[PDB]
Amino acid sequence: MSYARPGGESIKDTNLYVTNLPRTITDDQLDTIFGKYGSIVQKNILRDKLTGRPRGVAFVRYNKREEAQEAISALNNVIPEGGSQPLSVRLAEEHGK
Repeated sequence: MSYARPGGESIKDTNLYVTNLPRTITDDQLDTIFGKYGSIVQKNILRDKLTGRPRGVAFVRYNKREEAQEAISALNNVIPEGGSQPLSVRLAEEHGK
């Protein structure tokens, strides 16, 4: 059915769309939660209350396909067990760092 998504390759373009992510943290904060796999070439947040385009979801960075895999586990739920709403990690089908 589906065996992992992102693959592997020097910093190219493999960011992942994190779904379900309230603004309880800061964009620069998601960096501290990572600081272990890659150097996250980005980190943003997208809301859908005045455009109707997205669906309450942020966008984590993971250029190197391999690094994106990290976000899969490492970023999956980028909050210490205690709510904070986790993010659904997965390489989106758009490619754009």
